[PDB]
Order: sequence, then C-alpha cells, then structure tokens
Amino acid sequence: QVTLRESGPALVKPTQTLTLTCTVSGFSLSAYSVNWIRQPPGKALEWLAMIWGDGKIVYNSALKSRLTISKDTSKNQVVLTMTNMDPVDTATYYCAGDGYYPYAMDNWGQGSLVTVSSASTKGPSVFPLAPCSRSTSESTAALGCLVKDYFPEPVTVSWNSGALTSGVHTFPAVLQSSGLYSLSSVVTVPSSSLGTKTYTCNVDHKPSNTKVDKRVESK
Amino acid sequence: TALRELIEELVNITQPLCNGSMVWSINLTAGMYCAALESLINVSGCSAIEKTQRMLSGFCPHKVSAGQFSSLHVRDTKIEVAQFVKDLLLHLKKLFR
Amino acid sequence: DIVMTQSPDSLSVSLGERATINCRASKSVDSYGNSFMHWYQQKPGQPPKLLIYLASNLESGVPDRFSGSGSGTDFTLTISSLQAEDVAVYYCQQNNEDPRTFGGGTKVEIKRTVAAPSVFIFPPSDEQLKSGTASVVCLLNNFYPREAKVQWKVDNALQSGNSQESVTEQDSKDSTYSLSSTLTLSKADYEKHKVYACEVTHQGLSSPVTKSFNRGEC
Repeated sequence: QVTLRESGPALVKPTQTLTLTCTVSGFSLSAYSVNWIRQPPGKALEWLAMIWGDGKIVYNSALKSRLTISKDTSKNQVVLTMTNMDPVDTATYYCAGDGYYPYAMDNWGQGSLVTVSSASTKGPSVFPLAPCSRSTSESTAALGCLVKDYFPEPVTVSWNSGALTSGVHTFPAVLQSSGLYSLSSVVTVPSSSLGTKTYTCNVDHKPSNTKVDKRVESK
Repeated sequence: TALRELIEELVNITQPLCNGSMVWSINLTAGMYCAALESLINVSGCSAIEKTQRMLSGFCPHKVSAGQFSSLHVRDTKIEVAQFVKDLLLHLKKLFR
Repeated sequence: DIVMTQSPDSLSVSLGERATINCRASKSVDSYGNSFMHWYQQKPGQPPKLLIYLASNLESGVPDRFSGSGSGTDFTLTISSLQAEDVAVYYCQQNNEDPRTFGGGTKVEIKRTVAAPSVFIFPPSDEQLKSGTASVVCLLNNFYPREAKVQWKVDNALQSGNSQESVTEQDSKDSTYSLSSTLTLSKADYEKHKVYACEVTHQGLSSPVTKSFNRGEC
C-alpha cells in the first residue's frame, strides 16, 4: 500500500525558488528511492532528479546547477528545490518511486502543477450553461458551468459531488487575452430527468481556496 | 573476466550495506547465480547493490521477479546484505580456483 | 547523456487492430546482456503508468495485449488488438546510465466511423451580464473526426477574433471528441444585437447545422 503525494505552491514568482515536497507513506525512505519528473502542459515528461533509499543523489544534466534534492526519513518526505524559476518551468511536477530491480518507476503521485508568473492569484466566477430553450423532440439535453477569470491553473470540476461522471466533458482551460483562464464543463443527460434530478457542478480552485457548488437549470 | 569483475564489485562494496534490509541465505551449489539473484531481488532502494544485480543478471538471464521464486528452495535463515555478500564472496572465490 | 527518440510522433489505428510504437536510444541501454529500458502509458490528466520493464517484461496487472521487444539501441512497444481505453501517450525511458531520460512520447488514437456532432448553444447568464460581459457558448458533442468548423454569427454578421475553442482528448469509451467555442462580447455589444448563432460544419453533416437564440428570449 505505497502512496506518494506532492505538495507545494501553485504559483512561484519569476527568479524565485520552487520548493516541492513528496510525502511517502507505506515505505520507509531508508529503503525507497524517489524521483522527480516534470511535464510542461502538452509536452514530454522530463526526468529531474532522484534520491535512492541508501542516499545516492542523481540530477538531470542541463538543470543540475538549479536542482537540490534532499530527504527527512523522520517525516518520510523528499524535498526538491529549483532556483531561478522561469515561465518555461511551468509544469506538472511528479514524484515517483522505484520498484525493485531493474528499478523502473512503478509508483507515481498525482502531480502538482506549478505556474511561474508575476500575476496574482484570482478565484473564478462560476456561471450556469443552460439553453435558452429545448426542442420537444430532443432526447438528450446539455447543461454546464462556465468557470471564468481565474489564475493560475488548475480548477477541478465534478458533477453531483463526483456521483455523475458519464457524459461529463470538462474542457481544457483557455488563457484569455486578459491573462486569466476560463474553462467550461458540460454534461449531457436524457431530457426525461430535468426538473426531477438536480445537476450541480462542484468547482474547486485550490490556489485561491475558492469552492463553489452551483445547481444548473434553464431560466 | 566477468567472474573476476563480479568478485571485484563484491569486495568494492564491502570496504553499512542496504541498512535495515534482510535477504535469504543461499544454498551455494550448481552455479547458483540464479539463487543469488533471487535473494537480492527483494532489496528495495539500494544503489550499492544495483551493479551486482546487473552482473548476476548477466550470468542468469532468466525471468526473475521480486516475491516470485523458482531457483530458491532453502528459505529459512535471513541475513544482512553485508553477510550475504561475504557468504557469496566465499563461494565465488572457491569456483575461481 | 542517453537521448531517447520515438517514432512515429502519433498514430491512428482501428479498434481491434495491431498498433506498433518505436524507440531509439543515442547510446546502448544494455548492461550484461539486458536492456535497461522501460515503457509507460499516460492517459489524459493522469500520471504515467509503468507497462513494460527491462524492455520486454509486463508489469503486474497490465493487459497481455501489450508487449515489448528490442535490444541495445532499438526498441518496440506493441498492442495486439487496440482497445478504445488504450488511447494515450506512450513513453520509453532508460536507466542504463545516469541521468535517467525519457523519450518524447507517441500519441495513440483510435480510427472509428464518422460521427456527426450534437450541437447546443448557451446564452450568457443574467448573473454574468450584471458584471459587464457576455459569454455565448457553443458545444459540439461526441464527434469524429476531430476536424470541425464553428462560425459565429450575430444578426448574420460573421464574427472573427472574439471566440476561443477548446477540444477534449479522444473519449476512452466511444472514441469521439467534444469541442466548445466561446464567443465573448462586452455587455454593450451584446445588448445591441438580437440573433446569436453558431454554425457547425463537419464531415458527418451533409449540410451545416445552426443553433441560435434571440437575446431577451426567442
């Protein structure tokens, strides 16, 4: 039952130092090797560093001068620091544990998205997406939520507190010319459920600690 | 050649080793590179033994998975990796002569 | 410093058809006759998952349709009968020599029958209008292929420069795509016009589909 969980700031100012923490449970760090890997949005995985259970430290060659990996066996955490952060360093940072010999990376955390920007955190405004009208002959109906003007990414959107997943489409966020993101999440349901079944989008913007539940209905 | 290199590596690493990690004692008999490989494969997070595992994998190319056993039949005495390497070092120097 | 290079960058294969991905290392990833290279699968929004280790060993629990082959410098990952859930980006990686390095990835997609989108239009909410902006949203649901054109029209004037699109990755069950187009106007421009229409052109539609509404309800 080995689990890895990354924690750190959602936002770092350009030139400032990023500090990421990987909390390991179910395995002692005295016999467990932890890796750091990053992934810029829409780009390839990039291996960064590792610290073996017995203490051996290895770094990516091009980023070596900027990286420091360390660990504290007591709190069972591995820490990565990366100095002089740039907008090009914006990425999801993953920590991953090695399996047994041949030591492939068999256990990954969910990853922590880090944005490098001088812009301030801003929580979203959530608006309903409900058609003006529906045709008496439509079998399927669409509803949604527009999660507008937030910074940085990510926002999480679920429906009915995670109970509704079928037919949900949460789109990739779009960066507006304002420098703020916007995202839409939609769900299509059979028309025979409206007015009866409630549909609520649960929006969470962890960087601004904003949490909203909005029940969506046509006017 | 590779056998001297394997001995070289085992002496090279015994100059603690995988602190807190215990391995099964190995019945050293009929070119039991597979038995040594099966015993060490259960050690997690130790950079110090990786080369030995790769070297042993060179002599035993068969599929050897962590937890699963085929070569090992004597699963009773559990020892320190340092003690295991010292036990493997005694047998390996006997075969070299 | 071992550089891992994958080919092709992307591939499209029918449901139940064999899929093959390649990987090439700049130096040998072999040590004592074993290949220190591994394959990973990464599905949209999830971390990578190990599939194959030591070039040809299946990770426990991974479906048997996956296999790996190769030695030294050249490696291959094969899916014997591509399933709808196998849509992902596949990565190769080496640990023969420090530092560990990953390939650039290969995106695998399903080739399926043409599916027209179901189109929906959403007016701006009264709550948004209060704040000075109007977002008009057009949804194109569950279509294939990915290529689609959305044209916004406001009282029949063709709009440009004021809309943004976003598209989902291929669905893991029906192998379709969905797309949303958002038209953003100030409240002043929004209240000066009546008819808001989204016209959709797609291979699955023999004729363009228009969804529209009249501001102030019609």
